[PDB]
Amino acid sequence: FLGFLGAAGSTMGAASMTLTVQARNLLLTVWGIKQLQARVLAVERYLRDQQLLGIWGCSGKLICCTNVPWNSSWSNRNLSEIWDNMTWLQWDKEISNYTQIIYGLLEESQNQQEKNEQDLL
Amino acid sequence: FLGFLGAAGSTMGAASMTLTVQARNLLLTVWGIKQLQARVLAVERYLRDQQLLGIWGCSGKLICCTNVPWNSSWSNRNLSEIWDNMTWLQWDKEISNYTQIIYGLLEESQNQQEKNEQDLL
Amino acid sequence: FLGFLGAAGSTMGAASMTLTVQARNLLLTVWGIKQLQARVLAVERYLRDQQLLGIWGCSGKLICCTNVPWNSSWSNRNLSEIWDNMTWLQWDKEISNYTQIIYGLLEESQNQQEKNEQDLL
Amino acid sequence: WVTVYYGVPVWKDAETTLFCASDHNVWATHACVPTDPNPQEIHLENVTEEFNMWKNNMVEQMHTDIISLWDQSLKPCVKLTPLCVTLQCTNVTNNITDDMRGELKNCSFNMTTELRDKKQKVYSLFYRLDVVQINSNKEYRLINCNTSAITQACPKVSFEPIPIHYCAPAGFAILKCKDKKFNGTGPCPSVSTVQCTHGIKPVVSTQLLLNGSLAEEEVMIRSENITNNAKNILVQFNTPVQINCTRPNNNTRKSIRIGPGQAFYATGDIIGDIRQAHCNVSKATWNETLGKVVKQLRKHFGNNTIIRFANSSGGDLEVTTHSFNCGGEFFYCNTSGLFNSTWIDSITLPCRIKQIINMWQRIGQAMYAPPIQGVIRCVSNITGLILTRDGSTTETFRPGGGDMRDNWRSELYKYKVVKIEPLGVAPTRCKR
Amino acid sequence: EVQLVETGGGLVQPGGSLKLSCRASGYTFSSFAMSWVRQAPGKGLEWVSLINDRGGLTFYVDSVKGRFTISRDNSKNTLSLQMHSLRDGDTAVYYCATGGMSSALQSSKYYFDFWGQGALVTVS
Ligand SMILES: *[C@@H]1O[C@H](CO)[C@@H](O[C@@H]2O[C@H](CO)[C@@H](O[C@@H]3O[C@H](CO)[C@@H](O)[C@H](O[C@H]4O[C@H](CO)[C@@H](O)[C@H](O)[C@@H]4O)[C@@H]3O)[C@H](O)[C@H]2NC(C)=O)[C@H](O)[C@H]1NC(C)=O
Ligand SMILES: *[C@@H]1O[C@H](CO)[C@@H](O[C@@H]2O[C@H](CO)[C@@H](O)[C@H](O)[C@H]2NC(C)=O)[C@H](O)[C@H]1NC(C)=O
Ligand SMILES: *[C@@H]1O[C@H](CO)[C@@H](O[C@@H]2O[C@H](CO)[C@@H](O)[C@H](O)[C@H]2NC(C)=O)[C@H](O)[C@H]1NC(C)=O
Ligand SMILES: *[C@@H]1O[C@H](CO)[C@@H](O[C@@H]2O[C@H](CO)[C@@H](O)[C@H](O)[C@H]2NC(C)=O)[C@H](O)[C@H]1NC(C)=O
Ligand SMILES: *[C@@H]1O[C@H](CO)[C@@H](O[C@@H]2O[C@H](CO)[C@@H](O)[C@H](O)[C@H]2NC(C)=O)[C@H](O)[C@H]1NC(C)=O
Ligand SMILES: *[C@@H]1O[C@H](CO)[C@@H](O)[C@H](O)[C@H]1NC(C)=O
Ligand SMILES: *[C@@H]1O[C@H](CO)[C@@H](O)[C@H](O)[C@H]1NC(C)=O
Ligand SMILES: *[C@@H]1O[C@H](CO)[C@@H](O)[C@H](O)[C@H]1NC(C)=O
Ligand SMILES: *[C@@H]1O[C@H](CO)[C@@H](O)[C@H](O)[C@H]1NC(C)=O
Ligand SMILES: *[C@@H]1O[C@H](CO)[C@@H](O)[C@H](O)[C@H]1NC(C)=O
Ligand SMILES: *[C@@H]1O[C@H](CO)[C@@H](O)[C@H](O)[C@H]1NC(C)=O
Ligand SMILES: *[C@@H]1O[C@H](CO)[C@@H](O)[C@H](O)[C@H]1NC(C)=O
Ligand SMILES: *[C@@H]1O[C@H](CO)[C@@H](O)[C@H](O)[C@H]1NC(C)=O
Ligand SMILES: *[C@@H]1O[C@H](CO)[C@@H](O)[C@H](O)[C@H]1NC(C)=O
Ligand SMILES: *[C@@H]1O[C@H](CO)[C@@H](O)[C@H](O)[C@H]1NC(C)=O
Ligand SMILES: *[C@@H]1O[C@H](CO)[C@@H](O)[C@H](O)[C@H]1NC(C)=O
Ligand SMILES: *[C@@H]1O[C@H](CO)[C@@H](O)[C@H](O)[C@H]1NC(C)=O
Ligand SMILES: *[C@@H]1O[C@H](CO)[C@@H](O)[C@H](O)[C@H]1NC(C)=O
Ligand SMILES: *[C@@H]1O[C@H](CO)[C@@H](O)[C@H](O)[C@H]1NC(C)=O
Ligand SMILES: *[C@@H]1O[C@H](CO)[C@@H](O)[C@H](O)[C@H]1NC(C)=O
Ligand SMILES: *[C@@H]1O[C@H](CO)[C@@H](O)[C@H](O)[C@H]1NC(C)=O
Ligand SMILES: *[C@@H]1O[C@H](CO)[C@@H](O)[C@H](O)[C@H]1NC(C)=O
Ligand SMILES: *[C@@H]1O[C@H](CO)[C@@H](O)[C@H](O)[C@H]1NC(C)=O
Ligand SMILES: *[C@@H]1O[C@H](CO)[C@@H](O)[C@H](O)[C@H]1NC(C)=O
Ligand SMILES: *[C@@H]1O[C@H](CO)[C@@H](O)[C@H](O)[C@H]1NC(C)=O
Ligand SMILES: *[C@@H]1O[C@H](CO)[C@@H](O)[C@H](O)[C@H]1NC(C)=O
Ligand SMILES: *[C@@H]1O[C@H](CO)[C@@H](O)[C@H](O)[C@H]1NC(C)=O
Ligand SMILES: *[C@@H]1O[C@H](CO)[C@@H](O)[C@H](O)[C@H]1NC(C)=O
Ligand SMILES: *[C@@H]1O[C@H](CO)[C@@H](O)[C@H](O)[C@H]1NC(C)=O
Ligand SMILES: *[C@@H]1O[C@H](CO)[C@@H](O)[C@H](O)[C@H]1NC(C)=O
Ligand SMILES: *[C@@H]1O[C@H](CO)[C@@H](O)[C@H](O)[C@H]1NC(C)=O
Ligand SMILES: *[C@@H]1O[C@H](CO)[C@@H](O)[C@H](O)[C@H]1NC(C)=O
Repeated sequence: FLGFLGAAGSTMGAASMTLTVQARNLLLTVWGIKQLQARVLAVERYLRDQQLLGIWGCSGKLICCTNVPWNSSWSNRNLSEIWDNMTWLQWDKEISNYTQIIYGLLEESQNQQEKNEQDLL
Repeated sequence: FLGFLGAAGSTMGAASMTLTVQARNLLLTVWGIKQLQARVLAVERYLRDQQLLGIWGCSGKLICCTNVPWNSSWSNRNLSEIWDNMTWLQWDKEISNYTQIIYGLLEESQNQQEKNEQDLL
Repeated sequence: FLGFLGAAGSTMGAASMTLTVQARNLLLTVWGIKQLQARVLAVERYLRDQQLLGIWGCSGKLICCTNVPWNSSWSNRNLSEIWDNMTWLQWDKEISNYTQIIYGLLEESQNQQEKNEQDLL
Repeated sequence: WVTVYYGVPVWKDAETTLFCASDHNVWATHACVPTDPNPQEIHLENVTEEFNMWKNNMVEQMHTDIISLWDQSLKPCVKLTPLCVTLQCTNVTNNITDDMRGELKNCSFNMTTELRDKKQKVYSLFYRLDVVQINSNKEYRLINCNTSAITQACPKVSFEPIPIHYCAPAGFAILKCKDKKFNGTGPCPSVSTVQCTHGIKPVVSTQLLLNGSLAEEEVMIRSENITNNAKNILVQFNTPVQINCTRPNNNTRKSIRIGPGQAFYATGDIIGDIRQAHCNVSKATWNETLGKVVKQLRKHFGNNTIIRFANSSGGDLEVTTHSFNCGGEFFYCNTSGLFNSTWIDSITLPCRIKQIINMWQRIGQAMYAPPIQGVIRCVSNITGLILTRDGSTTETFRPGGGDMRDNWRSELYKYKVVKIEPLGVAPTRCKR
Repeated sequence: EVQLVETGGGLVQPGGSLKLSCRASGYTFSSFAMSWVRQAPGKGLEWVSLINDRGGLTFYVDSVKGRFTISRDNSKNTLSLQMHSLRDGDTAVYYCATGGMSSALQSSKYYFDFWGQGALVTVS
């Protein structure tokens, strides 16, 4: 089918089947420095996202189901609109202002279960 | 016992007990650039293999058991020959032409179970 | 509350609730080389610790419960002293001489269960 | 309810460092990544993206990269410091036509030798634009002597504008707008993702854009603000106009040793007749082309408006003329024969030649262009114009230029660089 | 308007096997989960099996768990149910129905929206 970003205009539930397509595309001394800086940055950006998935308990996954409830104030829409009408670019704009709140909540719930799992052992 | 690559001449099942031995060995401005390029490359190569294990569902493992059947056309041999007679260098030559097919199948089966696991939750 | 290293003077069990605080802080051509070397090193140090957690079976976790027994010769103290009186800086000094022994044991027990888990499948 | 996805096809505008790739150059030689023989392009269905060619930092990057590469290619070459001497000059009158009477000067001077103890008397030909009369009526100095050091370009490095492909680093992507009739700003449909840009030739010129790409259907007028007379108008042709330029003088070159391992390349006597350099533009083609340009200008200025073309305003030769580099020599051609009309064989444009070149718009770094032996003939495509509007029933357009960024903006207008942001969250209906 | 049409044999011996099938039309087949429900000759309804819209997940009632297979083919718009072993207690009308589950990225159902007319199976 289409490769990298081919699903960009597709709906969210049509997309999200192509997650490995995008994940794999994230990987004279003056020209040397410019190229190394570009390569070092690609590595650093990749690792920051991986660390973040790790602290949320989603390490090694592309689709991670969490234990944080959705607040209707973040987006009062049903699943039919979100997954069948909207694209990911549109969604990202709609909930931009709630991203940091959601991220904080994801970290907190992982810390709590990580500890509960120790008490049960 | 022997360290890095010590098991190279050993059979596949004698080897594969030494996986941590090899895994741990993967980690004037002109000399500066040459050394940084070597270090940056070592990091990039390491991360590509880790990403690949991740999309196959083998993150965090050295021995990963998958859900893809073996096609006898890739190598029509039994377990006794593969694990007790052959070395890993010999095996790699024998199935070189099927590596990309196998990798594609591993990615596909992970995508399918990753989705089934969401439907069950 | 306090941020990075804020818990440094806290006891071990008061600390160890702040693990994500510290984990997130680990991330003219001559000035170019100096800065790149600092950035490349930060990446390499991060990855060595992650590889090590991986071979011990603790990938993706901040608190990992293992299957290696504690030898009283490493530190003959009870849990009350270790978790309620001591700080992590004090503890690190107390068991510095046993760190490599413990690390070797952690690798060995993971290799054994990684293999047992294959036989059971 | 909250679920986390990684690998989500989302992006944001971004500014990054792009690297060069390509299939004895001034620019890209071995410090350039070999290209992919089968590069990818992915059409994005249902994607509308906003582009703005006037805010495109790929242009600023290219400008910086070509200047830096230019300098690195002069750095190891011969310094001509010993040449800034008093010259004794007379006129070249041997078989000189009227068109060049007084254009070439025959100058003698006392040059250094391999040995510090000895001097040599040598002579060479210079163009009048390369020298300044001082004081003794035959005494001259080179034009750059009171301004800057001059170096000689190494005569092994060509100036041929071999194309460069710009490629994005991982985590970034280049989006291409394929919408025909795209005027440089606003949204456009028909967006595709590419690994790298097409090959863009770093052709350096003023007034007329040479050897670039063509418009897909019709002549297009692009500007930052079409009603602002302080802004330039870039005109892209949908058909080329062929232009043939030449220096019809059989030159010879001589090497003067000036030091232990260094030599100056001087122009020797001209073989045969001496004639003026010039460029030929087919008249009918130019007239048809200009036809199309006016038809499109009227869309912005009125279809009952009188549109006049006029030659350039006064100022520095580097701006008022059509500058280009061909065959290894720098030409300054007079375009008043192209821009002289109300509304809308061959047209011959006379040209001047210089040896001392101040590149870009810098002061302090001059270069000497070694002469080229034999006769130079160039054939190239005019692919567009840079116009400035002079300004209630009529408008006057004149040739403009000199700011090299306008010559790259015309090729990079289709590209945008974005950053990929693979994480996202959404509600779903599952629970860990 | 949608239709579900059950086909398949209606008379078998105990100890044998039987395949039933259900052709669907009038809706996107691939968008719905499907199931089979039995109607005993003189009693009520019983759920037997459920299959996911993609065909990857199947569920069974314990009484047929080691005997029946539910399968789906989204290219032909059909379901099938393969019975094995067969008991006298399995005599029933077998209804093809649309519904039963959900796809976790859309609203849940947990009810049956459409029913076919049912194949009658008698075990002798
Ligand atoms: C617009 O594009 C056209 C073509 O796409 C381009 O014209 C080309 O210019 C080059 C350089 O002037 C021409 O190549 C030269 O042809 C002469 C013919 O006698 C040769 O002698 C030259 O070789 C000498 O110089 C070389 C420099 O490295 C040496 O390596 C060599 O040994 C010789 O010394 C050289 O081949 C080329 O033929 C034309 N192309 C065509 C089709 O005529 C034009 O210049 C571009 N316009 C602009 C303004 O850039
Ligand atoms: C270098 O010498 C040139 C030539 O004499 C100077 O340029 C002239 O400056 C006068 C100032 O009134 C102008 O009228 C002339 O027309 C200029 N000549 C040319 C050819 O442009 C130049 O300014 C001198 N540079 C410095 C730094 O003194
Ligand atoms: C430029 O001037 C030089 C002299 O400075 C001319 O060269 C001389 O030409 C006469 C003609 O017979 C020769 O006898 C001399 O020996 C030449 N001198 C040298 C140093 O070679 C030269 O021809 C003039 N060039 C032009 C184009 O007029
Ligand atoms: C460019 O070429 C034109 C055409 O040959 C030159 O035009 C001449 O300019 C002088 C200046 O007053 C006029 O008296 C002539 O009548 C003009 N000729 C024509 C045909 O118009 C023009 O000067 C050249 N430009 C430069 C800067 O040299
Ligand atoms: C001037 O423009 C023409 C038209 O674009 C160029 O000729 C084309 O070159 C491409 C190269 O692949 C061919 O596919 C086209 O068929 C050519 N067109 C024609 C009509 O032959 C021409 O090469 C350009 N000249 C220069 C000097 O670049
Ligand atoms: C683009 O929109 C049309 C609208 O019907 C849709 O059918 C098509 O599949 C969309 N493109 C992609 C890649 O889904
Ligand atoms: C949902 O968000 C609002 C503010 O946007 C907050 O007051 C409310 O408590 C949140 N819901 C829950 C369950 O925390
Ligand atoms: C739920 O989906 C229906 C479909 O028409 C839509 O009208 C309704 O507004 C949606 N719910 C919300 C909260 O918007
Ligand atoms: C969302 O998708 C459904 C699918 O039938 C369609 O009917 C509905 O009109 C779509 N809504 C929008 C806003 O496109
Ligand atoms: C996000 O913040 C901007 C700031 O002005 C605001 O305009 C926008 O509406 C906010 N988004 C939402 C979804 O409320
Ligand atoms: C090398 O081959 C011999 C053959 O018997 C075998 O015994 C020996 O163990 C092999 N080497 C290693 C490292 O196993
Ligand atoms: C095994 O490989 C052959 C081709 O090498 C292919 O035709 C066959 O279908 C494969 N087996 C399976 C189960 O796909
Ligand atoms: C299975 O092992 C035996 C051992 O002698 C060998 O002869 C036989 O050829 C093997 N099977 C295959 C498929 O080669
Ligand atoms: C494989 O190992 C077995 C172990 O007994 C041995 O008998 C057999 O000959 C070996 N085959 C080869 C090809 O070395
Ligand atoms: C792999 O491809 C090469 C190409 O010539 C072929 O010779 C070789 O036999 C192939 N390997 C196998 C196992 O078929
Ligand atoms: C510092 O020591 C005092 C001793 O009582 C303790 O109460 C305090 O909480 C300690 N600081 C931190 C950060 O815990
Ligand atoms: C504990 O350590 C001592 C040496 O410090 C060692 O002899 C002893 O065997 C260890 N205990 C166990 C269970 O291995
Ligand atoms: C256990 O805790 C008590 C608390 O007073 C302490 O006295 C005792 O020494 C501890 N055990 C060890 C092994 O030190
Ligand atoms: C350890 O904490 C307990 C808590 O009650 C305290 O009583 C004890 O004195 C502390 N020991 C030391 C050495 O501080
Ligand atoms: C660790 O080794 C040093 C070396 O002198 C020794 O002094 C120290 O006591 C050792 N630590 C322990 C806990 O035994
Ligand atoms: C002019 O050209 C002719 C061509 O042969 C040549 O003989 C003559 O000497 C030239 N005149 C001068 C002054 O060089
Ligand atoms: C050279 O020709 C120009 C033309 O105007 C004249 O003014 C100048 O005096 C001539 N020079 C000599 C040295 O004859
Ligand atoms: C070269 O130096 C001599 C020294 O007397 C001088 O006469 C002569 O004019 C100089 N040559 C030139 C061209 O200035
Ligand atoms: C370019 O197209 C956009 C599309 O809306 C338009 O707004 C803009 O004014 C156009 N540019 C000019 C110079 O008219
Ligand atoms: C275009 O130039 C005119 C000239 O004054 C100015 O008023 C107008 O605001 C400019 N357009 C924009 C978009 O700023
Ligand atoms: C330009 O046209 C004139 C007309 O005679 C011709 O002589 C001349 O050679 C042409 N120049 C070029 C570069 O073709
Ligand atoms: C340029 O030269 C070509 C032949 O190389 C000729 O056909 C063409 O007409 C010339 N163009 C002009 C404007 O003379
Ligand atoms: C340009 O084309 C127009 C079309 O009517 C014609 O009248 C005019 O004379 C042409 N100009 C030249 C220079 O051929
Ligand atoms: C200019 O062209 C437009 C195109 O629709 C036309 O409506 C308008 O009347 C024309 N103006 C004149 C002065 O003819
Ligand atoms: C433009 O044409 C006029 C005609 O009088 C001439 O005087 C002027 O110098 C020309 N300008 C240029 C830059 O050639
Ligand atoms: C400009 O057009 C006028 C019209 O009479 C003509 O006389 C003049 O020579 C033209 N100028 C040039 C430079 O061709
Ligand atoms: C230049 O003159 C030399 C003298 O023999 C001749 O061989 C050469 O071909 C001439 N060059 C050209 C381009 O005519």
